[PDB]
Amino acid sequence: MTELCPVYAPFFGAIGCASAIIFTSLGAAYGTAKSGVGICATCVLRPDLLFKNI
Amino acid sequence: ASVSEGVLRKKYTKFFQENIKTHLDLKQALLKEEKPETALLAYSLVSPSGYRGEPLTERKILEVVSLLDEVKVDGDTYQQLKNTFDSISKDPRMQVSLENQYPGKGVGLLVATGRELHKASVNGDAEAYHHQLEQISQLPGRDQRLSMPMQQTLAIGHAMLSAEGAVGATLGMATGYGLNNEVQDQLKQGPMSGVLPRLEISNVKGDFTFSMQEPAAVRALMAYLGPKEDTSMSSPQAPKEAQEMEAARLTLKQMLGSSPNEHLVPDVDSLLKLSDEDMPSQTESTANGAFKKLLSEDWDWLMPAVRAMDKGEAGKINEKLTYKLPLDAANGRVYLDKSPNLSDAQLDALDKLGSPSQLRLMYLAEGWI
Repeated sequence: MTELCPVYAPFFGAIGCASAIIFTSLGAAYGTAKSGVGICATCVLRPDLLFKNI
Repeated sequence: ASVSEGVLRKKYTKFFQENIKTHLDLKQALLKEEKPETALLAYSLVSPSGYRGEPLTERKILEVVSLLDEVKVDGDTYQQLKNTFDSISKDPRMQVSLENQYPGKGVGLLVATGRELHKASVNGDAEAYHHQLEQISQLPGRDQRLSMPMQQTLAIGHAMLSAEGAVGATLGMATGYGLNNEVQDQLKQGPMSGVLPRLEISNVKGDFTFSMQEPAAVRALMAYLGPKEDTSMSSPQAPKEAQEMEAARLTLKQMLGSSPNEHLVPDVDSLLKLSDEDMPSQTESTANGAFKKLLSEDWDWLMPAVRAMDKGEAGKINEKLTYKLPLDAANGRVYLDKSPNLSDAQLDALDKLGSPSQLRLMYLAEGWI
């Protein structure tokens, strides 16, 4: 309730705590789902590269 | 060329035009032509119990079934059927066959809906099993006279039970007659099934008469034709009354296509299993598993496998039922092939059975193996 310490001050911290895992997980999910479709198309013929394309 | 049918009710339109609503003088209006050796024979389907305690003395079905029996082209096959049926209705083995197939004569919403949908699906698979079983008797070497109306009765009863289960599940889920009558008359159209004789029964209880267009009598008839003949009942050393009923039973069992030493006992029970004397011969259970694997994986793999098996080509089944379908994968369409992966131990057992008997294939479609 202070001038320098308002009540809505944890709100920005709890928004910043959530938005650190949300956007990184969203980008990591795009990276995984975009690489994996290319893996499952490449390694049908020539399955030797399956542990190398991971 | 065992049987042919027609469905146009305007050729013999004299006996169905006016209000002929009485079995009294129904045979008197039945002559009406130069029919002398072909008029009283068609009345014989409704002659024993068609007046003697008959409701309404007619109906729409019971009189239309009598003039669709045009027998003017030849009257030998149905004459042998009239001599074979009702000569079989004397023994007590036929009497007990007509007693096992006859009577004496919240989360509970999820459970009831599960019962009704199980009824719908189980009675819906068997209709398809019988629709791919009336094209097996279309093949050369089979019959189309005793097989065709016998397995066009069972498909109608299974279609009715499937519609009854779906209507019950819908009426139960939407809450917790006119719909069942709308599916009943709809299946009465299309082709016309040939007639079979009536099988009247006169025992100490009374004069009973069943129909053979109802599925209970059909389902009770093929259980009678199951077992092989024993050391009695066919020898010329107790020739009392057996050469008129057991000869008729054997000519029906052969007319289906079954050998006289095939057993084929029904297996639906809650009791202990088929003990050892009614238990199969270990090259039949393997073959039955092969037939059940053919039914369970495609809707069109029983008739070409039976067609190949009648030619003695029952080792070539794996490479004649294979066919290719597309698969749109992540690397373009690939056209994989679906094939029945029969093992060798069940591919030579289909060589042990020469030709599948139609009686075995009808226990297969009804679920008794």
